[PDB]
Amino acid sequence: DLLARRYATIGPHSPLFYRQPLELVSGSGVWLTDAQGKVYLDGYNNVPHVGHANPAVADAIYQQLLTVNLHTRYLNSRVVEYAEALLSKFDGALERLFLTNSGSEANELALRIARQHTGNTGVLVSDFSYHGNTTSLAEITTGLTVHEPLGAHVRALRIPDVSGIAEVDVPVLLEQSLADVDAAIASLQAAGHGVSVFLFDPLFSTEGLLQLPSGYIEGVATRVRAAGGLVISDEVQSGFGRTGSGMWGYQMFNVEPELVTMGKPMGNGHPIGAVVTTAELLDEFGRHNMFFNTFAGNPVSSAAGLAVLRYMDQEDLMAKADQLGKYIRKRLENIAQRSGNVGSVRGRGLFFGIDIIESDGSRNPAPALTKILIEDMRERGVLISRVGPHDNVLKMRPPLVFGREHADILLGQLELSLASLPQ
Amino acid sequence: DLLARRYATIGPHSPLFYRQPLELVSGSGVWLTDAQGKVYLDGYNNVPHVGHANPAVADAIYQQLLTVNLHTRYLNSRVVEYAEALLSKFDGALERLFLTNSGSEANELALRIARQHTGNTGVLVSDFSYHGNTTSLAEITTGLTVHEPLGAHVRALRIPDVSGIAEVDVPVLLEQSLADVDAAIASLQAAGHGVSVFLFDPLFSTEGLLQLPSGYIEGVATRVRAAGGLVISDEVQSGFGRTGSGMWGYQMFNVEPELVTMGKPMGNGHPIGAVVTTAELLDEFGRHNMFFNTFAGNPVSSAAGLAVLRYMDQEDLMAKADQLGKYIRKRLENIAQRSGNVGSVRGRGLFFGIDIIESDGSRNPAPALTKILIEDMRERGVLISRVGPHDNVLKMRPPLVFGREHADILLGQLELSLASLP
Ligand SMILES: Cc1ncc(COP(=O)(O)O)c(/C=N/CCOP(=O)(O)O)c1O
Ligand SMILES: Cc1ncc(COP(=O)(O)O)c(/C=N/CCOP(=O)(O)O)c1O
Ligand code: NA
Ligand code: NA
Ligand code: NA
Repeated sequence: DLLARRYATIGPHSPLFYRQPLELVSGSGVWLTDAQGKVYLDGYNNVPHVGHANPAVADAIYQQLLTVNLHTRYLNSRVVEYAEALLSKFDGALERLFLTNSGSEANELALRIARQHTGNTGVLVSDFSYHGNTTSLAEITTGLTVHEPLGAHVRALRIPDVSGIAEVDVPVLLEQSLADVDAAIASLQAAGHGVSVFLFDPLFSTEGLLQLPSGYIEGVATRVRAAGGLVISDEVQSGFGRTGSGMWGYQMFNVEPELVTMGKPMGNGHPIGAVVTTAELLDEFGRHNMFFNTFAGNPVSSAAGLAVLRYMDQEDLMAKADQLGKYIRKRLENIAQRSGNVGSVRGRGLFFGIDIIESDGSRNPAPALTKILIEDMRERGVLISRVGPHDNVLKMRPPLVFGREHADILLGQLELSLASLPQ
Repeated sequence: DLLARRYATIGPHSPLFYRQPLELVSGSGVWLTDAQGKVYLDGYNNVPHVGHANPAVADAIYQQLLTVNLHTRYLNSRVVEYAEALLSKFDGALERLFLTNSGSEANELALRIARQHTGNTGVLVSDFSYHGNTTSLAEITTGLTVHEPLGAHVRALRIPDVSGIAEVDVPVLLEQSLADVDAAIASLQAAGHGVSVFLFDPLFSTEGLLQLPSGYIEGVATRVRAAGGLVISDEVQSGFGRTGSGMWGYQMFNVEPELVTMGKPMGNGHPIGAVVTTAELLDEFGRHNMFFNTFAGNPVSSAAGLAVLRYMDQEDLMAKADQLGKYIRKRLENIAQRSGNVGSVRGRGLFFGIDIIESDGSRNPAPALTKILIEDMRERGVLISRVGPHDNVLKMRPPLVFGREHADILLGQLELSLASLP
């Protein structure tokens, strides 16, 4: 009676995947086993960045739990070691760290640092995005339903997507998108909000995995900084080497953010987030606020984060993701060329997707067919999902220990699944 | 070079206790060891509710880490088991749960549920309180420095304290305090905010461990509910049996909150928080919001929380805290009677304090002497701290495994420490 018992305690609205919620009882690496003993390839979960049940992570956490686990008002070496290891993954002026317990807490603090620093309130976000679940983040949310109306201090941008657009038309797309940014900024200024931040997921995953014209992000940053604002890269989806080509998603662009936020993978499942920032921004915020987060930077959270970084580094996972990503993209392009139910190939590294469309010549988004594919792939023993404003972009985002053998299983099942659709 | 290295990464403002920061490298139960090998009694930390390095909590976390640790979009028994165990500690209409990763995330979500439900924004809080570190909580914060001005939607209340007041004057204190509440409410209504919530820590610990006249909390609840608002009991300090006499601090008062928040001890250090509420409030919020917290309710966090409740129940810690609390209170009263540097004895269960005052007959708060006593207690091998708007209320709040042998060591050193003052 597990579903009933859940509904009587945490309630029926807390989301569950699939028509029939799956009960997953164990995992190992990329493999998950449900309560009936069926085994699935995990094509979806990024939180277990270094695999389900990774024993190096388990051991590091357990050993620290046998030692001591206190807040950061007493000195302790584990937090300092972890901060050093994490900050060694950043360049330029990104050289200080605030630890938190979630991605929402990180984005909440980043927006607060920015609001205080800039003396402005205005927020630029995409028109189909999600950055967390606090009050301030609800007021800026466009990609999921919330009761709060969109804040008067918010402008939502239509982030440009070159996918399937003729290469001759990109310059007009870029020029128009940037004029839209100018208009947003001028609007926020006229209203008295000014510009505090541009906040974005570098993969634009919730948006449908957009491929941007070169110069868009750089152009936004320039305009935002001319308005006295800051740039925040939300790395919850693109971070920790997920893209292959760089540790952080913002590296796909010619931009250095003042603020970088993170959560998901960082502790393999342990509740940890962070805000990485400049010396000037951390120092200022600390002079103005007696800021403290009780659980942040505790030794056990730090042990978990350290073990994740150590494991990624020892197993060369980021470089592996880059090579495997390229292979997967070539296969997906073959799939797209031949399937009338596939539009464009999207993403990078081990965050990959395809938009699912009607085969009747309309190229219309086909959410229903997308659902069919998600459910059929589950039947075939692979967990995937979807994103995007039309609910038609398959989203594949496995643990970063997913290798070539796993990719061939997933892609072969995807092909067969596509071949089973009608018309 | 540990201090320097910390300052180069997480910076020099992140707070540290004591003139000379202590490096604590290990602990066991109520005992901590610093990098020089000096051993201290923990009289201060409530996060390790069931003791430093508790092996049942460590084992429950590890076994689940070796099993699976996914978000709640897949069914998993651990979260359901935990939710059942936690909700079994609540009566009346408190029968649903939202899990979070901290006490701030819980209070943030509680305010949000209340704002949406009530259609109001006004907040009543104490005038020297701290409920967390988000933007919305910064705007209501009175007991610590933040850059955000106190919100136009906030009214700060002087919570009444009967400590040292003649009994004959308590009813007048109560009456005036409640008129102050009426005035706050009418101001919020005139200004168009209305009343969304009254939010409080039942021990009023940050405020200096106030002893309230009976009927104040009941009276606030009545007035807030007549204005269409809700009551939130923040249990981060008073929860999980700390008070001895009840699982939750709000049980000290004749009040059933609509919202109860928690954090700190819940997972012995593991990052967990919660909002406990009614079926109607959870249902309404879920209909109106696609609310999801990625780490909340993961199997490992639920394993941790379960191990804490199981251990507390198995070792009878709440009932022990009630009996030991009575003994400590008697000892502290003997100490207060004898020392001209001690005013009132405060708190309940294993949250206890004393105000430290000048001995010159003025009874003026003495923050400098309080700091001397904290530093001297540290030299003698006991960790304590202080709270209150005058920074003069010693705060003792040990792991809930602290027993009588520990209380005698602490209280003996405190006596000797008080005897050393001018
Ligand atoms: C971009 C971005 N930024 C911030 C957050 C918030 O993190 P959280 O507080 O939930 O730890 C998410 C979450 N995303 C919740 C949905 O997770 P998924 O379906 O497995 O991708 C986020 O996607
Ligand atoms: C009443 C109350 N409500 C919420 C919070 C916030 O919890 P968090 O987000 O830091 O886990 C605190 C914390 N308080 C941080 C100070 O910790 P202490 O000195 O060891 O008592 C709180 O005191
Ligand atoms: Na760019
Ligand atoms: Na195609
Ligand atoms: Na009362």
